[PDB]
Amino acid sequence: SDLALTPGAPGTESDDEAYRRLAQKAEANAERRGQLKKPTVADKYVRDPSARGAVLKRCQKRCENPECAGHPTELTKAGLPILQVDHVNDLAKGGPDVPWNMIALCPNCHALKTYGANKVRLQRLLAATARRLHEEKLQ
Amino acid sequence: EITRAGILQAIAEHDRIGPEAFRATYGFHAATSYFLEHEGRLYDSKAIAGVAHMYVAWLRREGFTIREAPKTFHRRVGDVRPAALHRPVLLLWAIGQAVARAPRLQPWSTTRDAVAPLMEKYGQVEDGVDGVRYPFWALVRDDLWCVEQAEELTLTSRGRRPTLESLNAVDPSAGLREDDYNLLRSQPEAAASAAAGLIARYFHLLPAGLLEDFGLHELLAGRWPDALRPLLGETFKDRDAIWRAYGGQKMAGIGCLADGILSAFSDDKGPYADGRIPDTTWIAYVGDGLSGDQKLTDGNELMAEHQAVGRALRYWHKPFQGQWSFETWAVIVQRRLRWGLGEDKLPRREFLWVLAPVPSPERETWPPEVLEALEADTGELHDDTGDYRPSDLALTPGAPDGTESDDEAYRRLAQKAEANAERRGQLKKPTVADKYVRDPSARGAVLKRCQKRCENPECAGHPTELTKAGLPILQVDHVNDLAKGGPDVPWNMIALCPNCHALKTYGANKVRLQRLLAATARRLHEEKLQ
Amino acid sequence: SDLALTPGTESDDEAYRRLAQKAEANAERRGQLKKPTVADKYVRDPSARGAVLKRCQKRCENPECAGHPTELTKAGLPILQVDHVNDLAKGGPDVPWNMIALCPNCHALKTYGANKVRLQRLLAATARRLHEEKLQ
Amino acid sequence: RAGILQAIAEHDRIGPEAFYFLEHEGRLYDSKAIAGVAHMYKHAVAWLRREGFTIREAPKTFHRRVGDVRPAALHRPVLLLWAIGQAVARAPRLQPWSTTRDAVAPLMEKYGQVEDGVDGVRYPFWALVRDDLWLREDDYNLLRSQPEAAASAAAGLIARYFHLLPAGLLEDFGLHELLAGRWPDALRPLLGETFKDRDAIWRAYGGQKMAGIGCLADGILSAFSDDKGPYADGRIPDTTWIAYVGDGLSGDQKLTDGNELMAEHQAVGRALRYWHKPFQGQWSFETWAVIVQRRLRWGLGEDKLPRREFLWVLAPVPSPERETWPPEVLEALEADTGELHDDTGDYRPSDLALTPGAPDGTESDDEAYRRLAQKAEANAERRGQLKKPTVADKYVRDPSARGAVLKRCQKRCENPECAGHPTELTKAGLPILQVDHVNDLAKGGPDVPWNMIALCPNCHALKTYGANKVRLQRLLAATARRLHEEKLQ
Ligand SMILES: [Zn+2]
Ligand SMILES: [Zn+2]
Ligand SMILES: [Zn+2]
Ligand SMILES: [Zn+2]
Repeated sequence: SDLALTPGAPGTESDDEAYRRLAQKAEANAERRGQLKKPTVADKYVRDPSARGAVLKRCQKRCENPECAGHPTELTKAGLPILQVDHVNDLAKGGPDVPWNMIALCPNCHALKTYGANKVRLQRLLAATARRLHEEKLQ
Repeated sequence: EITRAGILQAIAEHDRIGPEAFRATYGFHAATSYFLEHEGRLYDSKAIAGVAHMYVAWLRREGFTIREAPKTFHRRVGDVRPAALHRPVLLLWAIGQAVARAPRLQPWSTTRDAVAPLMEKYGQVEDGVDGVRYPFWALVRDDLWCVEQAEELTLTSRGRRPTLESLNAVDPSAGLREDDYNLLRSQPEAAASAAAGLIARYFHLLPAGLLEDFGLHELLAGRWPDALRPLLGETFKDRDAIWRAYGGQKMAGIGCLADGILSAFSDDKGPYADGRIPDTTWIAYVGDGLSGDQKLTDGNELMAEHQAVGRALRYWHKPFQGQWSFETWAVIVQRRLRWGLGEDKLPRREFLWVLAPVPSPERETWPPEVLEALEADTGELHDDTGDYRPSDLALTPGAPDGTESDDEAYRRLAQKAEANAERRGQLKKPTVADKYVRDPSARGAVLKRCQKRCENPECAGHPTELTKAGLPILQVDHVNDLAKGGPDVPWNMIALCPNCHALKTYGANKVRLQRLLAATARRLHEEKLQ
Repeated sequence: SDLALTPGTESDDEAYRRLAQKAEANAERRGQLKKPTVADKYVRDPSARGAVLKRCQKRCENPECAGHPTELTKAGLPILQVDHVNDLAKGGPDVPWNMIALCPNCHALKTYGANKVRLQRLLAATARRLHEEKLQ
Repeated sequence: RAGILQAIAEHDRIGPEAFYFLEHEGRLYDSKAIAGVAHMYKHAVAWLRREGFTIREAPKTFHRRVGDVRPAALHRPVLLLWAIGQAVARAPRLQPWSTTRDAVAPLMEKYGQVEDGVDGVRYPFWALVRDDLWLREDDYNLLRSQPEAAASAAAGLIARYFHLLPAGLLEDFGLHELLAGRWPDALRPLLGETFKDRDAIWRAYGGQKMAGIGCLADGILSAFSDDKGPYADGRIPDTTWIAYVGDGLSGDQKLTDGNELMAEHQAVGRALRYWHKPFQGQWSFETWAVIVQRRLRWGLGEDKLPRREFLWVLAPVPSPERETWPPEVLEALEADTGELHDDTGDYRPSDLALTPGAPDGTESDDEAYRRLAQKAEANAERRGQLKKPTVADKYVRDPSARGAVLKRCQKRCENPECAGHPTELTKAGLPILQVDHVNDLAKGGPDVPWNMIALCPNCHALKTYGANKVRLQRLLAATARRLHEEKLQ
């Protein structure tokens, strides 16, 4: 269900806010990786499906950047939204592979994030809105 | 080979003749990376094994500790930390002895009744005679002490002291390590340094009689901490460079160097932002925990411990695009709690350690403003996180479009600023911290009022481009300096572009402008109240 | 003056050329130092600074300047600072065509503005240009 | 630290066993070791030279020395190659003049293109001694013991001088059984070897840190490309070929140093090593490549000022061996002509994006433009009548047309259905847009402004892999022609 390539209604097993399930597994795995003494580059950089999945169930085909100039709702030829899930705090720089550290962006906002002139401020904004959006789904 | 206990004979001959003559002509003389430790002395492991035949696995099979070259005496004396004045007292006596050319190894009997009075008076233990017994043995596994005829002693039931009975019966000659004794006898700097390290830490409020009762008056009377390194002003490129020279770890800078003395490291992130609380020479140092609400653990814990007893610490600083340097000793004068951002870029509760610089660790050298501020401290946390919210920080971008607060709920901030200001206005004896540390709530208020714009109505013009860190190119500044009595409140403050700020500070018409800004500040303030 | 130290019957203000020439001579001579001391590298040549002051007469040389005051300082100098576009620290030369006069605002823009990089390129260009305008 | 005189004295008294070289009174001493003993009496060398001592270099590795054999010239390498063939076949180390002469003289005539081969052998028979190659003891034993070193050295000589490898080279020389499948197999580094620093590369294979273009210890040319920011590698779009900017730092580049060597390689059609460091990544020797075209273009130097620069168009190849090169490469040479294709004309430093301007000089309106579009058309028409067009002719993008689109769009999406895009610039100060052809060059579309369109990342994604890419292409084709024609009246 949780993978973007499986089109679905969904349920009735799961509401879309049983995202909670995914986020929980992401945490559990993240904690277990965090205590690795010698972490291989695989341990560090291979991306947890469960956390990605969670972001996808959260964002529902939309940019999560609250300052988004706008983005199209047209899908790709393969039937996926024109978005990408990306960490606000890069894994490379120690950030955790969990949904509250990730954010769904359109190509524009992603470019803003990665090499925009105001990359820094935006990272703070996205960090904030990622935690917020995450915590909204727990209550 | 097949040789054990013939080895002890071999060691005894190595002692009798000396290391130089032992390669004469037994041979060897090759460098050895690994040694054999016996009674505080090092011996070349292959050579000893060879001579034992004619009387590594093998030597270790026969019950000898085989060791890598020990860490520096400076480091090891520095590792003597509480888990506790017993160990440093003995050590301090031993140094005093070495300095006075006493013999290296001395019987327990004499050591006992020579140190026991010192142990009573300075180590605040009841039974000094019993007080000496613990470090006399425990200091061996700190690689600082040795006890000949160790085998003959009977150890206590639980743990490892020897019995008082066993020590008195066998009067074993114990002392410092070989190379350490020789170091101390040859280089008096090292003795001065090690003693100065043990004294603050442990005896920073140096009582009279120390240094007399210990052997150390002639050596340190003038000023004890003079022998400490690094010197004020020593400069280093990397944090690693510092680490190579004085130890510790490169982990975020609240930590102890090899000498065991606390060191706090402040790295300037961008330009126009140092740790120094403006108008003052005193430091506002953010605490230790890097991502969430900080706790009294690790460095913060140590900072708190230092605050309670009023012990100084080393304050390192790297200006923006510059090098590190040990720029001043400093003492914890106040500790507060503030909102800031972690490395995860999320708002968080963080400690604000208010440091006052001092010339040395010696309390006699600290100016009266510092002594007064310590006197007034109370050592208790001042929680400013009630007065403002992370939304009010410039570093938390927002719409806000939180239903709850209008941007003109600035009024909330201005109110807290006034409350705090009034409460500071009725302080009878105000410390320089009380006077100059800036209230977040009032700054926060000016930010919400100005909305990324100059408040100077005569502004020639200013850019709407932000900084690299995403803040407007502005500064909040008091119209009436806090130094000259002005209050730390929004109606006394004004947001200015670099140009207007330059006009205010060193323009030809600075004075007239002051008046205009005072007027427009009060006006702008009162506009938001109705 | 040269410098703004005292309030020109001899020199045209565009005998700035004199200053620029000395600056170049000095610069060349410092360029051929084998072992240069930190003093050689960072002490700033009065001549080049003077040239910049003569070149822009109490004004910001940043063509994108949002605006700046014409009030002088208590000491009677303009609220500007002469600054190298290419920092001496990163090899840049101590000469007028590598320098630019900026108001506090534009200087903040150049030093830690969000678009510092692009601006460096604009300033490098307008410095050379302004310099070459005074030679013909 | 002059007390090192005491350390030297003890080295003499006890011997090399007990005690980059340091020369003192005609005797050589291990530099690092003498410094260390002096301490008890890695910045060591400087310390010893700061004291009054002359420091000498270690003897150059056989690999290095055979690599130093360069033209100011096939005599030296012919002899050397014979010598290696002899050593591999277990011939005696020293041989008489008489046999070497009439054994090598035929080789010298056939491969060294000299008339009198007998006389041809005389020059390198003596000149090779002052190249520290004439074989030596240790070299002969190295070759006899380790056949890799023989294969490497021969491959190095074969790479530089005889890259075209004529039939009967490996025998006639002693080398057929040794070089076997492929001669350059013994060359190092291997494709894909990774290094952190540039210094790390230097430690392993020599040359110098300075310059993009330089020779390693083996004497084979190497070009180094360092990606400055993300979303920018050297590769020319829609292909695997490289656009490598030339050598000169700061002003108008010239055929000197690296550019000179590149030109020498272009003329003869010799391959070279292409190193590459992706953004936030490591260096690696990623491909051999051959100069296929060279051009002149406007760019910025380190002084941030516009400048004339060389554009070396590189084609990757599996190895230096010409038999291994795919036909697209082999067609691109010979079509090359080896001559510089120049920039100006259609192409002012702005024009293109990296120089900000008001424009402060009102000489040119932004709606000229028209000058750019015209040049684009001219160039396009000239490319359109190329009978055999190389992949370079087809895919290298005309600056003039790109420039035109930039002047037209003014930092905005030209897709009239744009959902929206930010006006924030990049760190480097350019708009977050890309100029792209509506009708891909790959599918025959022309490299002109009316076939191009400026798009934000979102609209570009829509155009490229959107579900309705096809309809959008029609829309964009229409609006590009429209926007183009609006600027002509
Ligand atoms: Zn977006
Ligand atoms: Zn202003
Ligand atoms: Zn300006
Ligand atoms: Zn668009």
